[PDB]
Amino acid sequence: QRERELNNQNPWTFEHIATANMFGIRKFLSPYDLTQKGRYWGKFYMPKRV
Amino acid sequence: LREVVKITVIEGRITETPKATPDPPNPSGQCPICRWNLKHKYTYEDVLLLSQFIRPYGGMLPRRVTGLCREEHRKIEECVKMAHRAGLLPNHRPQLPEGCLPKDKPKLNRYLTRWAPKSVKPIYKKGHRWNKVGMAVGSPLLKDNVCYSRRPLKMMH
Amino acid sequence: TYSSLPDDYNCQVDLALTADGRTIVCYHPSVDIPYEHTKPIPQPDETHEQILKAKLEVRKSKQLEQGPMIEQLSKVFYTTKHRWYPHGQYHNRRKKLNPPRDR
Amino acid sequence: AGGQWRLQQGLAANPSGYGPLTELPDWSFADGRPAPPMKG
Amino acid sequence: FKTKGVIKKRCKDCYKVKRRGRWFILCKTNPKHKQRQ
Amino acid sequence: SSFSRAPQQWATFARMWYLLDGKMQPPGKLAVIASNKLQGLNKPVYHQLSDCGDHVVIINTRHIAFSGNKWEQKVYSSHTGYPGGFRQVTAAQLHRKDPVAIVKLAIYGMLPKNLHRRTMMQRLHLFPDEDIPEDILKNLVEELPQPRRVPKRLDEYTQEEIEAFPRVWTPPDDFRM
Amino acid sequence: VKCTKARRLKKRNLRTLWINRITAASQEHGLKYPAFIVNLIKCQVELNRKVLVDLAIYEPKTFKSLAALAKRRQQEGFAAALGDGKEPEGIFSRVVQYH
Amino acid sequence: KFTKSRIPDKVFQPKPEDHEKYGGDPQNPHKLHIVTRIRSTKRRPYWEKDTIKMLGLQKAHSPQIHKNIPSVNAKLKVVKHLIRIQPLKLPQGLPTEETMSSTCLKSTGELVVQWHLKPVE
Amino acid sequence: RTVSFQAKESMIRRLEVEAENHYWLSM
Amino acid sequence: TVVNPMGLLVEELKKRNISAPESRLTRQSGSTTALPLYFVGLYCDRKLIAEGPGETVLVAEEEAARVALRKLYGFTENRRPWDYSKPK
Amino acid sequence: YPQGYVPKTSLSSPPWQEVVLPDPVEETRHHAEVVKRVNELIATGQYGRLFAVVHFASHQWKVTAEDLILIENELDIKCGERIRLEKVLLVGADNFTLLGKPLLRKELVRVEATVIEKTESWPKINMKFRKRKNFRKKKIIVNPQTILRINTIEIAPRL
Ligand code: FES
Ligand SMILES: [Mg+2]
Ligand SMILES: [Mg+2]
Ligand SMILES: [Zn+2]
Repeated sequence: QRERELNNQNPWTFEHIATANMFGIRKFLSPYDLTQKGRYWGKFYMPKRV
Repeated sequence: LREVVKITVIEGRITETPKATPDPPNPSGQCPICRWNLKHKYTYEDVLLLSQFIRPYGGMLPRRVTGLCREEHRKIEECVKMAHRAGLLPNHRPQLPEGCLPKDKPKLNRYLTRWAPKSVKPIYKKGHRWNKVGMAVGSPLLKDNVCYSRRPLKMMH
Repeated sequence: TYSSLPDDYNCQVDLALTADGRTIVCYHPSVDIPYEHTKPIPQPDETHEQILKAKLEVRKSKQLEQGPMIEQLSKVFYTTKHRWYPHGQYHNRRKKLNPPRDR
Repeated sequence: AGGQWRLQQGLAANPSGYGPLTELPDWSFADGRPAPPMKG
Repeated sequence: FKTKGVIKKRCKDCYKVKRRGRWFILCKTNPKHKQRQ
Repeated sequence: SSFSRAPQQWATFARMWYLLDGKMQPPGKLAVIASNKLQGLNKPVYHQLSDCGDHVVIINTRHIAFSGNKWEQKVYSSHTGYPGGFRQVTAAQLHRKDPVAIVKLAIYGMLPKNLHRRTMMQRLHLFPDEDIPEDILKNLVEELPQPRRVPKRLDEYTQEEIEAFPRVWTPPDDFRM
Repeated sequence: VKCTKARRLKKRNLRTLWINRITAASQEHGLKYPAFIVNLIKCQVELNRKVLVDLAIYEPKTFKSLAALAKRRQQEGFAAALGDGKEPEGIFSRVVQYH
Repeated sequence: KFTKSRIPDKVFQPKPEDHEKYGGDPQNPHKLHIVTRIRSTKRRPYWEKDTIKMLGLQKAHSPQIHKNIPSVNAKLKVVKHLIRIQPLKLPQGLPTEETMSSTCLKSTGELVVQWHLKPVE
Repeated sequence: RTVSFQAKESMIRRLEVEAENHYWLSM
Repeated sequence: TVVNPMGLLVEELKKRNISAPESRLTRQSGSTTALPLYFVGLYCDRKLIAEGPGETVLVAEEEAARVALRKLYGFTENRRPWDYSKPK
Repeated sequence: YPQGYVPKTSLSSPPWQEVVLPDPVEETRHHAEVVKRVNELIATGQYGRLFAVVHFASHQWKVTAEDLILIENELDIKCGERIRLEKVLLVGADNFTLLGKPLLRKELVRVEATVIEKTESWPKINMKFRKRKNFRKKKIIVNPQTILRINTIEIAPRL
């Protein structure tokens, strides 16, 4: 998991977009989403999501 | 290449074999595919490359003889199936054991055929726009081939 | 042979830039059809009426009825039967007597 | 079409923006007298 | 032939094949072990 | 240029006869070309109210080819209109009964869904094999390039071409082969 | 109400007619519609779609010149991208500056 | 609850690579902003609607000149996602009374003081 | 609903424009 | 209004000491149908002088005769427009 | 066999065929020769009718002598008064054409037009759809119009 985050080649990440309110995205996001960073949705955990 | 001759007395005679073209462009390649820079540049249409790994009756040669790696052995095997199903190997047809003739049923022209036509069932409920059932074209094993299109190839038709 | 399009069908194309670089000059003379690329006229055997009459030959029952006639017409002109049927008098009286004409 | 290319060249993305094509006068009298400035 | 969601080898002699678009385990010793997907 | 009024109009809106060879061709690619000519979408003077379509002759429709397993997976459905009159036939079965049906149906779907589609289908001429009526041959103006380039079989390759391709690997002497 | 809404729709339908007619004309010379339009723009030629149709129907020899110019500029772009910038710019790829 | 958002300060602290990418010196900062509205305030919260009118960006794709001072920047950060911010550049210097009527704002972000509509020659 | 190729790019293009907006508000 | 344009054309070319034109079929479409298009070109010394369209070969050839006569009397459709400019 | 050599296969080469552009030096010599030939044609008056593409008002018009144009606005010119159209993007003849980048120089092309009629459009009905539409919630738009006759298109040997 840690290795995936370091070597990720995608410039954009859920955390940066969510925290900075880029695109006006927080209109469609829950307050808890900032903490989760897209890994957790409801009661489900997405391992492939960095 | 050795051939067995019978007479009972039976013996095998070894014959000289055609030699590979010397000086591969990319020496130090393990697989014969990479010693010629063909990793992602062959498809079912390339009979000249595919034919070299095929027995006279259309079977694939064992990996330990060809020397191919597993990744490329599977690609060659799948490409050969698609080549056979496309009627591109008319001289590697199955041997007819005895008192057997070709089916004589007319041949449908097909290419890029993933599965054997015998065992593929018809799609009776095709589905609407978003539940459309896809007709598979090509092989997943060749998903890494070099693509000259703006977007990736459409496998599901 | 600088043009990127073949010169053998429509016209020869010569594209040039003026020394200043602010105009593009195109010289396009037409290509004439070579004599060797033509056929002799079939002199042995004509008004378009004659061609029409042979296609619409009157063979059965002298003048054919609407049905058989319309099917004959449809095949000759590669149309459907529906085109050939008349219309009522509402539509016929709506048609303009003097439609506008451009040149 | 061509909006991004025009922007790279320093031009207006829309050919109707700033340039000779729009901003120059569209006509003048045959005698040579300049035409009154266009309202746009 | 029992058709099962997940196919599992049941004995040493059981072997696996891909016939007519499905996976089969066939056992020569015990025909009970024959399965289809 | 310099023509009289009527001859110029006749030339501009005259209809052309094109030939397509369908041997080893996907029907859809054939349909795209034919549907283009039938509508008249190949002309700069095209208008939906002008009826400027052309004649398309397609031959060897018996020898079309499908990618993938479409022969066994693509199903054509029809209903007679009576209870129990629903029929579903695979592509191979439909091809066996009528060699020309597959090409016609692909083109039919591609044409606009209006009344003029029926007229356009009159201008489409489909022949299962190379044989053409003499009159249709005389009308022909041009043949169109095949949309799909047909891969060559091993026997077709010349001896010189085989030598040009390198022998990638060498079989060992001690092999049955 | 239909007449008023049709006034806006008429303009859009005419543009669709022009694009179809331009595609037909350009395809005769072997060029797709996007290649014809963009590469003419890259030559600083600002003919609009309405006028391009008039030239195709009534000035076929001029329209062939435009097709050759568009294909000519397109080929220069292909070489330029492979050039990496070391190669000098194409003859028809030069831009006339204004100030 | 959808509420006004406070961005962490780290977002607006640039990196050395950023200066190379955008070609801006961290010293001698630019003075005036060129801001254009490129998105709609419909379906956006009312506070974003308010600032867009305060900043003069009611019409889209029409540039407005603003001061590069912290108070203005605070308002711009509220609507950062609905606008494009471009540094105003003066290749030939500030316009004077003589050249005030001959200016033109180019798409590059440069305010030229002489606009001729003639080939460069 | 799988997200289209064109839809994904257009969002990225907008993100880059806003990403630059961060830089110009930092001085 | 001139009938028999081919006869006139023949006389004119004789005056110019030009050989009699030879009619040939340049382009052809849908001959066996009821809507055929024919292009007939008049060839002199294997050189094309005029080409005309027609519904039938005779009509096309007759039209080609008029295309030639237009280009001989300098009345081509693309001829220089009449000059009304002169105040003199 | 050189390094990085791939035997010919379906995917070895790109589908497109690379084209070789002529060397710049020879092309420029030919370009000048082509320009010189066309200039002589203009100089010797070897052309017939000319057609030009002109940007007037907000639109482009394919124009030829004796043509009529309708402009959907008032122009401030008296009827019968001659005008010069100054934005020409293209001037064409049977055998040659000149393209501006984007506009041709005044030295090359002079297009003259005359105002033939100043008029108004026919009444155009503008009726929106609304609750309780009614028949009288209607507007008539009438716009001033100008009709221009193109008089001449002239070229000079100034390439
Ligand atoms: S291609 Fe190199 S291991 Fe097979
Ligand atoms: Mg529109
Ligand atoms: Mg109301
Ligand atoms: Zn068992």
